[PDB]
Amino acid sequence: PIETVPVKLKPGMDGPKVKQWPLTEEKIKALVEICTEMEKEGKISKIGPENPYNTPVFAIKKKDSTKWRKLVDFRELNKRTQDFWEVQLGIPHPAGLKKKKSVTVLDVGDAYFSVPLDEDFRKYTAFTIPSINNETPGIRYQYNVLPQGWKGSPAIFQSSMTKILEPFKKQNPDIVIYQYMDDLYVGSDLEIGQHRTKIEELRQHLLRWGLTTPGYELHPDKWTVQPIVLPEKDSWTVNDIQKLVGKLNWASQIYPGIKVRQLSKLLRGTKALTEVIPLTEEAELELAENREILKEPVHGVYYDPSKDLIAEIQKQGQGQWTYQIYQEPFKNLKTGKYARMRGAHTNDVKQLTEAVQKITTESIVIWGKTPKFKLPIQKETWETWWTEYWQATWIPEWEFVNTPPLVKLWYQ
Amino acid sequence: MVPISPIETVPVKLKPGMDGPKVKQWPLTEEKIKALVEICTEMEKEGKISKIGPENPYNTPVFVIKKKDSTKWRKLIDLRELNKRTQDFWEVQLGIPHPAGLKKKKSVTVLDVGDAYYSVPLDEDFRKYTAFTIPSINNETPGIRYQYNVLPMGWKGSPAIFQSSMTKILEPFKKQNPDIVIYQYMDDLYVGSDLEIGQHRTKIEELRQHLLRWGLTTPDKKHQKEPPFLWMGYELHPDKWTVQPIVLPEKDSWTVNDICKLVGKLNWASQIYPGIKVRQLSKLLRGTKALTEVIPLTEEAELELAENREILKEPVHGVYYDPSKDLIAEIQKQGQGQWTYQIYQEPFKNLKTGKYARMRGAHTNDVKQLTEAVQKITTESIVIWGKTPKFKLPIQKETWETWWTEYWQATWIPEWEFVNTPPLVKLWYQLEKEPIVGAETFYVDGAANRETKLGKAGYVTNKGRQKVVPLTNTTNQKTELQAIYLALQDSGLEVNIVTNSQYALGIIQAQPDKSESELVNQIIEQLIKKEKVYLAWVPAHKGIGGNEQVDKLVSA
DNA sequence: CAGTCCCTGTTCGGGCGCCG
DNA sequence: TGGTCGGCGCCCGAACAGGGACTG
Ligand SMILES: Nc1ncnc2c1ncn2[C@H]1C[C@H](O)[C@@H](COP(=O)(O)OP(=O)(O)OP(=O)(O)O)O1
Ligand SMILES: OC[C@H]1O[C@@](CO)(O[C@H]2O[C@H](CO)[C@@H](O)[C@H](O)[C@H]2O)[C@@H](O)[C@@H]1O
Ligand SMILES: [Mg+2]
Ligand SMILES: [Mg+2]
Repeated sequence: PIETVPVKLKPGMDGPKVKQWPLTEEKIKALVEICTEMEKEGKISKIGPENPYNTPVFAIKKKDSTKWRKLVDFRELNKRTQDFWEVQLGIPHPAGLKKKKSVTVLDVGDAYFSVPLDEDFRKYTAFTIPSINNETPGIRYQYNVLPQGWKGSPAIFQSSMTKILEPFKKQNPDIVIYQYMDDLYVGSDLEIGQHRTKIEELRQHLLRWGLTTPGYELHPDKWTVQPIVLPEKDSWTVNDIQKLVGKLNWASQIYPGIKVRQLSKLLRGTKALTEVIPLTEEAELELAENREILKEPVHGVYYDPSKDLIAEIQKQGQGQWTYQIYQEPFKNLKTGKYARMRGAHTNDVKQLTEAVQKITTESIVIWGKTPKFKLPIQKETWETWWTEYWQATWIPEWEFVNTPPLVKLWYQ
Repeated sequence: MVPISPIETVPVKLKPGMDGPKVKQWPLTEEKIKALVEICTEMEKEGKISKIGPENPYNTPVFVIKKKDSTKWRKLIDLRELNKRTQDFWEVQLGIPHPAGLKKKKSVTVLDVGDAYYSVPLDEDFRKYTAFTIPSINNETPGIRYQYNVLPMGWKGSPAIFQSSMTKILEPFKKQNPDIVIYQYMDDLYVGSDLEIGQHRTKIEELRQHLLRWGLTTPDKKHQKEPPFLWMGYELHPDKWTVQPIVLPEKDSWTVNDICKLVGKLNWASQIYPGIKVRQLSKLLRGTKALTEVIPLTEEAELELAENREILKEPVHGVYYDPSKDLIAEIQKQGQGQWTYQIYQEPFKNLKTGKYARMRGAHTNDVKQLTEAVQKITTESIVIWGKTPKFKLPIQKETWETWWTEYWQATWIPEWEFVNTPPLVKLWYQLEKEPIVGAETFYVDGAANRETKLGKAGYVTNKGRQKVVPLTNTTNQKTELQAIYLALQDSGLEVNIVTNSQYALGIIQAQPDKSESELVNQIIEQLIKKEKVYLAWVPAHKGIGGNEQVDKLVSA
């Protein structure tokens, strides 16, 4: 008997209609068990084909969890609700969260099940559960409460949430707390043990409101960037200088102060690639000045809240991956490298999956947004395997690129 | 309450601001007219149909087709205009069951619902839109107007409503009988238990009573107590299954429509018959105008069709699924981007077979295509069995390792082992990571005039070797490839090549072994003959070395 | 600095096969 | 006679997206 906030789609936009993809027997068993209990508790109820909207569903295990978590791919719905959770009931972003020595992430998704959902909106949360070998037709449901992974859930529940919070905010005025979808980011500057302890306190506070909390610990101050770097060589072949000029010329789209004139002079002839070329003093100084510029920041790179984040990833080999986050081309808000992630040297898709997750997490902490990924993989290769390695409760937007690397500019 | 209500109906609105169908009836031949009138009058006694006064201002055509393998006729109401204006549904039929999915069962019963569409009530408010006008032997007698009281064949909401309604009815019985397997596909029900045959039939009849309660009738005529069962186009035996026999047209002269039927049958056959190849038969269908047009068979499509027919000569069968044993998929390269595979558990006892022939990309190699086939098999397996088979692949472990570690795209194959069945899949050539000492360095470039389509391709080298060649009806891209082809032709077994063409460098670095472009194929031919090739890229128009000089030559 | 042209790759709707 | 519905599969060709290189 709680009031239901009415919700509407962005004007001129119909509800999501997205086919359910095939699921493994292990995932289907988990979903059937999860949905049976949710139906019994009234969180969801069965629906007919007259509802014309569907959203994909699947199950994940969070890192080390071993316990299945239902996960709905609400990206299409969230795009059609978009104006609602931005222009009205949204959450501000604590610019200080990235500065805290430790940040823990908690899954508060269960809380959303408390609140009910606008009766007119429930038609849009429909999801079908498939059957192995199509023994049965699809078993369709819809949500009677606030669904996990929908972007209206944290907004509708923000009023309820802040009240549950405010006692703990007032006992610790220095602890920063941020809410992104199903997750609560809790950032303290405390020492490790005190930090973990304060997390238990915020757990109990959630407990006396009837919310269960089954955490991820970050260290955003450790986070660093990956500068463009130029090789150090005792001797330079013609091929080496040709590589260097190509990298510097591309880099000049980012740092306009890069100059290749004196380095180009070294390759005036028509020379064998392996011929050793002594550097002149003028080129040594031009190269020195260049290395310094690349240490510097790009002029006038600042985050813009209106514009979308874009993430680009490159596979550098040997378990190493490089990424750039930006909004405008060549104005990069961050650039980084990942190495020796899970699956290194055996599984590219597991590694790319881990990379997408880590990059999305940083964007949530730094900017409270998730970027759109340009993924260096074939669409069919990614779609076949990615869910197998996914351990997060959100799902970013992605697209697929096929661009081979004419210059290894980012790694070295 | 003139008409009784039987089971939970499904609300069905029209599309907003739109109104019911009106369109005049077909000039139906009197022979057809006889069949409809008898059945339609019978419906009214049951309550399936009701008469309507002209207060119902809706007319939609109607027609009838003979039931295949029966004397009976099927009564179809065309609703193309009503579909257009009826609300959209979400289809609940997510695919087709495959017999290879089925586990072995001691007792199997297949039963068919009778008048299944007609046994499901249509939405009361929506009933008005059904209206159609009956025909007479002459045009003098008007004929009665009728509105369906139940689902009508030919609507676009009929299958999903029936399937969803059928599942709801079955669900209580399934919950009381957790160990019975019911494959529900439309109105056909497959029931399997490990109960002994007498006890199984008790459940079967007990299930029949349950369906009767909702007005669903299972006639004995379509009841299938005894093997071999006929189910989804397959013949089911206690330990094996096979497709119901496939007849391939014998025509001496083939039209276009002929090849389509042929091709589509051979695709159906390839789910069990290993090694079916449709490549050359499909080549005949590319870029043709008339479905009626006659087309002659090449000696390629003929040889293909010959061995395809011979594969069908011997009977083959698949087995059933044993969850205890592993799933194994083995793949063979069939040439010309054709791949076949077998999925099995016991060696030589196949669950099913299949083929992957899709040509993807203008330039590709066998390793990419094998990766595509592995993905197609993996998704197909997850649908049928919910797990990924172990793979036996005709590619050396080191070949795969060299490809995936070096490729710039993320790529992966699930757990697999090498099978030494030729032809093995390999990389035909490898580009060097570093420049080759003592190998001649070819600076290559080409340019072409957008208007004239004239161009030059040429090279310059550190030894002083030079060439420029004029070309006609070309493009900038084509001349950049040509320059590289020239450097490869005119070089020794080891060569360094410097290009500024990102286009060409991208094609060649992906190690293609086949291409749509003949020019790329020739470049491949040369790459294979070399011992060492180093390709390097520099930016154009930067005053670099040989690149500047060759740029001047080809620009001229 | 737009506007093309190449070239590639995706998507989508057509035909057929198969199942109700 | 020619004519309906949904599902899945294949192979096709056309229509569309978008990224570089070059033209003014
Ligand atoms: N050619 C078709 N066009 C439209 N709907 C069809 C067609 N064939 C089958 N269906 C639908 C309607 C049927 O009610 C349902 C089942 O098919 P089917 O079993 O062959 O007929 P039926 O169940 O109505 O009669 P019966 O039980 O005596 O065989 O699937
Ligand atoms: O990965 C491509 C796949 O996306 C689908 C299926 O889930 O769409 C989801 O992912 C897209 C890309 O991030 C979103 O833009 C979209 O809104 C979301 O539903 C597919 O239809 C598409 O083939
Ligand atoms: Mg029937
Ligand atoms: Mg050129």
